[PDB]
Amino acid sequence: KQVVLTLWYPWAGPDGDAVVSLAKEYSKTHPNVQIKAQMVSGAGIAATQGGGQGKFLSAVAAGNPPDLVLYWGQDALPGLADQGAIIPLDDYLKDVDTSKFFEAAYNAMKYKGKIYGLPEMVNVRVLFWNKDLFKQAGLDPNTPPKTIAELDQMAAKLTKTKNGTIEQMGFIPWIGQGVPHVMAGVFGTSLVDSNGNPILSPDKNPQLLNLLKWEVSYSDKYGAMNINKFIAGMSQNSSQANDPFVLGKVAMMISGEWQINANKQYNPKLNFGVGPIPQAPGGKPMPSLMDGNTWMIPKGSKHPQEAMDFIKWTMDPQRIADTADKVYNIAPIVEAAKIQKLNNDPYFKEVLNVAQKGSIYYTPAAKGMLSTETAANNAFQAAQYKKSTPEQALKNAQAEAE
Ligand SMILES: OC[C@H]1O[C@@H](O[C@H]2[C@H](O)[C@H](O)[C@H](O)O[C@@H]2CO)[C@@H](O)[C@@H](O)[C@@H]1O
Repeated sequence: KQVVLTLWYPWAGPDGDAVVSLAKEYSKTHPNVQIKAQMVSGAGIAATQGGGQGKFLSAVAAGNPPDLVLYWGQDALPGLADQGAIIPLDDYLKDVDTSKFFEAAYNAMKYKGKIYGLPEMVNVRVLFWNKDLFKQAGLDPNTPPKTIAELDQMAAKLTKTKNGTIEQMGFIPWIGQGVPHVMAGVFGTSLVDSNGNPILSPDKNPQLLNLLKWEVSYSDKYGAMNINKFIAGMSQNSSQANDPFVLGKVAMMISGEWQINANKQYNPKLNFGVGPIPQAPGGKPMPSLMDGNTWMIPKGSKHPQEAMDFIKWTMDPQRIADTADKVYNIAPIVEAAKIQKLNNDPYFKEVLNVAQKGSIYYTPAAKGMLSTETAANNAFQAAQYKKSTPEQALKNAQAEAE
């Protein structure tokens, strides 16, 4: 076709299918535009444990990057913008009524006086629990823990061992969305300061150490190697048919609202609750990170106007409401969110209450966020694996982040 537009999206499965379907329908109905949709994990943008690198930044350097990317968060935009790896959208957007977007979602697109993306979906973090497993412990299946202390107590009651072998875990702090850049906010702290500089060491961020020591209390109590053997093969930090909650192997898990989708599709018999994350010592009641997916146009995009035209088409209120319902996300346009069919879904109503009544926090906007995340991620893993003390792991992380 006249315009061949390459799109990168960041996950396979149902979410991937939804994006592929959007691209396919647009292409079918537009004789002069074809969209080649390609799944590259984390859009090649997400922080990885590898040697820095990154498939997106590599593609930008190589000179033929995708014309459009869909990334799964709001944490990467400042760094990509500062590097000049994505183009400003201000002229494309000047005559677009951006008041239609949720304020917080659109505000995250702003960096150094320019606009560098558009919100594709809005996400929040919640607690999932297995009601059948609660009943087996003599816990009220309709009442989740309100504090981390309560969570820890319930978790012990919900852990099963047979002849020394773990058969069921009550809770594993670091799986699902229990990642450092989420849990920091739950504990009322951050990975960076007001200037965007890393605050990872115990002497720079005592509360971060508190969080890590709490996580490691699980490693010490249940056994680090035991936990790792128990969850071997399972999807540790993404919603899948084989994530530990869907498999019924962990009784409670912190995840995104989207997790409802995986639960329903892959384990229809799974009897689960959805509710607020329990309050941490030093954190606010019912904490939740509000973020979302982000469209960006890479530096090197051959077809920025056509990319923008496709985005606009995906943003049709009914269309995006339908997309949001399909993937169990919150539509990023206020009008669309209000008409979503999931407004009448029992699980999603709990999600909307979190969005409306929870103590909402946001990822800080920092150009070095992703490298700071990598340093924090490595430290948390090292401590969980007992390769370092939590204290030394975080000291090491500070040096790496700097
Ligand atoms: O799993 C589909 C949802 O993915 C979300 O992004 C996740 C990503 O899958 C992974 O788990 C990573 O560790 O965290 C991301 C959130 O920060 C969102 O893209 C959501 O919209 C999808 O429905």
